[PDB]
Amino acid sequence: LPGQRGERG
Amino acid sequence: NLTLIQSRSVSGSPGQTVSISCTANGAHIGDSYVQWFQQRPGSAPRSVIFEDDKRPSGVPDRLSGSTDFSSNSASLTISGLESEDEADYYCQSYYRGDWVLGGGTKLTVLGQPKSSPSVTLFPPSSEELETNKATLVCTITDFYPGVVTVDWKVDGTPVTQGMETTQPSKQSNNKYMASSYLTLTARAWERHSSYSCQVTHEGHTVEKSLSR
Amino acid sequence: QVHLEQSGSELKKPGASVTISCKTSGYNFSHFAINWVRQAPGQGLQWMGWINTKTANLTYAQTFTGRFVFSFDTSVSTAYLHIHGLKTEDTAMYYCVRGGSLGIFGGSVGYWGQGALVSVSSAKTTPPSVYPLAPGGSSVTLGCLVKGYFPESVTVTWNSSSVHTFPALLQSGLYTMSSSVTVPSSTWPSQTVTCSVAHPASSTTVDKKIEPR
Ligand SMILES: *[C@@H]1O[C@H](CO[C@@H]2O[C@@H](C)[C@@H](O)[C@@H](O)[C@@H]2O)[C@@H](O[C@H]2O[C@H](CO)[C@@H](OC3O[C@H](CO)[C@@H](O)[C@H](O)[C@@H]3O)[C@H](O)[C@H]2NC(C)=O)[C@H](O)[C@H]1NC(C)=O
Ligand SMILES: [Zn+2]
Ligand SMILES: [Zn+2]
Ligand SMILES: [Zn+2]
Ligand SMILES: [Zn+2]
Repeated sequence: LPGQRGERG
Repeated sequence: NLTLIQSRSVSGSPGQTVSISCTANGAHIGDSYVQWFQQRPGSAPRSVIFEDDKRPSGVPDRLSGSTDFSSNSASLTISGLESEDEADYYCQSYYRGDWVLGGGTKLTVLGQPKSSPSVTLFPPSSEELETNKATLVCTITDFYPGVVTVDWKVDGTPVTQGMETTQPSKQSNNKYMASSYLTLTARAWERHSSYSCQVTHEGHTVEKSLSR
Repeated sequence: QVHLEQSGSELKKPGASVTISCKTSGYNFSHFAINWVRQAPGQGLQWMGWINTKTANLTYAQTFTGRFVFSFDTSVSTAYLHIHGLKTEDTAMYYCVRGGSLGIFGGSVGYWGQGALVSVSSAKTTPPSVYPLAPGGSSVTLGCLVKGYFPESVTVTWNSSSVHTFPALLQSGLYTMSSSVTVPSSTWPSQTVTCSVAHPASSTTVDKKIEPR
């Protein structure tokens, strides 16, 4: 799902 | 866009609980993970909390990471301070895949009572001015903890270029000293009327001032 | 466990070029980004950019785009920081540090290299210009400004009452330090206060009498 370093919870 | 804001100084006695905080500005704190880096004087930095609240192996459970959506902040908390915990602490998080770092906080473990800085501002020498140079000198002595924010004013305009301060350094009595130097041309010195050195220590500002 | 290992110190002349290396071990190099972070003397940690060891995309911070170049070799699990046409502004401890997951998994902890000291200095023996610090209380504070010298060794002694000697500051590969002496306001300017500045590397002693304005 997330494809950008650091973009999560 | 995202900056991470840290106070420059937190302190507590041995056994006490202190928490370092890091307010996120221009992005939601929970949109991205938060890491905490400890650097002891001399040594290189290591991770201490990662993914908001997780400890790498051999970090004691008395180091603790939290986030607060209400104040848009993350916090490092350290229970039962020991000498070893005296260090610079940085929060790190992400914006557009890139790192953002706080300016760092110094956790001081108090081995003596607080001490407010003694401050002297020196004008340039007439000797120096004859070489088209003017160095104002702000001496700062006998402060603990050893963290100080220095701010130069010239006729109420804050100086962002031409000022440098030394990292604070121990005296005989384990109090700290520093010096800030404002460097101008002679023609710049002769231009302006009033020069301020503001030294902030544990949220209290003492300023020395002079006229040409 | 995981180890990031860095090249030795680079003690260089200004205008030279250096390539600091970062060898990794104990993890697939391509699973985690490599970040570069510098520390100028007595400064905080400054972020320079990261290497995407999976896509090969390189991102530079604003202030470091131009003379700074990132690369890696997956075959040797090694990242690189090249610095072109060195300036004295660049002198710092330059740090390798492992970033965040380039896939769907945690354990994304920031492991640091030991650091790599990059000094850019002419290394040119320069004597200090020594200037008097007089003011514009029962006590009065005088001083000597010891400006723009190399290398670091200087001593300051006073004749006239306690002395404060400030640690030296590095600016453009040259050193500046200050010394102050607090005396009873009765003993100055009525009596003479003089500082003697020793610079062994240039073999120069200079005395400066502090005169009132
Ligand atoms: C080390 O890890 C390398 C990177 O793997 C990827 O990224 C990590 C973060 C994670 O998200 C993994 O799920 C990814 O696989 C890995 O190198 C490669 O992975 C596969 C090999 O299984 C390669 O390929 C594919 O491409 C072919 C054709 O090009 C397709 O037919 C096929 O469907 C498949 O998608 C990747 O191209 C490789 N990536 C890179 C950057 O080289 C490597 O195997 C790992 N090393 C070890 C020793 O395990
Ligand atoms: Zn998001
Ligand atoms: Zn003192
Ligand atoms: Zn190592
Ligand atoms: Zn080059």
